[PDB]
Amino acid sequence: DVQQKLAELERQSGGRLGVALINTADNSQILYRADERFAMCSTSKVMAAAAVLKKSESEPNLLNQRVEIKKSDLVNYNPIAEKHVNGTMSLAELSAAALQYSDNVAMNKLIAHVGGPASVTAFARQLGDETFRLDRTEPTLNTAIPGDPRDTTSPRAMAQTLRNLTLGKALGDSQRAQLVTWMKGNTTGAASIQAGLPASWVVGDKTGSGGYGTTNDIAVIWPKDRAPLILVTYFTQPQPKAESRRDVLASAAKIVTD
Ligand SMILES: O=CN1C[C@H](NOS(=O)(=O)O)CC[C@H]1C(=O)NNC(=O)C1CNC1
Repeated sequence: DVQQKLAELERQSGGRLGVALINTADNSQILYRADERFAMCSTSKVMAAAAVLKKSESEPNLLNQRVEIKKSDLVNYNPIAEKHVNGTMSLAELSAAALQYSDNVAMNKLIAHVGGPASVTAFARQLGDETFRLDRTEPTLNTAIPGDPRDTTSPRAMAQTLRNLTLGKALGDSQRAQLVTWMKGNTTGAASIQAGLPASWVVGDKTGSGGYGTTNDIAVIWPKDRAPLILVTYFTQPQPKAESRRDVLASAAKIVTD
């Protein structure tokens, strides 16, 4: 029944929908095109920030290390970094900016610190994720051309990895809580997965959008007096200049939580 609802939502939208939900109360999953590749876009910022968190486990004060911001660093979307031109920002400030305001400059500094996009992929292979891959920097990683395997993952792999990072033992206890704290304090996700959930629920999410009307959101949801949920909703359209469809993500969220 839930599978037929998710199918009808896709058919009526004319796009391609990717859903993976993990319920920790019974360890069950709800999957739709869960092994198909979808372009992550901005969502990829969770894996870049976590890579820096894992690095900081063995290097002392890393989130304190400062990084120079120049005007030539700036690209299409940098709401926080553009306030720091010819100043510095710590790796904590950049992590918080990438995750909570979706600053592409912050993400690029996080990518460059660990060694580049292939070095973020290497961090994903360390955790047991063999589908994730990062190839380019922001914003070119958002091109989301159908067929292109660059900067993609599957809904199943991301859901699994998100659980390991935010609830499981993939990072240290302090590092885990920090990511949770960052994702919970996001400002960008009110119209996406959150919109199809009850208002009172605590949510930590990372949104994303790009070419071909690609509309994305990955989330860990903590309902009061319940066990938490992990949800990945990835959507993409056939037309190159298609507008976003966040409402499809909210609708998919509702179908799978009630
Ligand atoms: O996916 C993440 N981002 C960063 C930014 N924030 O996305 S958000 O949707 O999570 O708020 C805006 C959309 C998207 C982005 O950078 N814009 N899209 C592009 O690919 C631009 C580069 N020329 C088109």
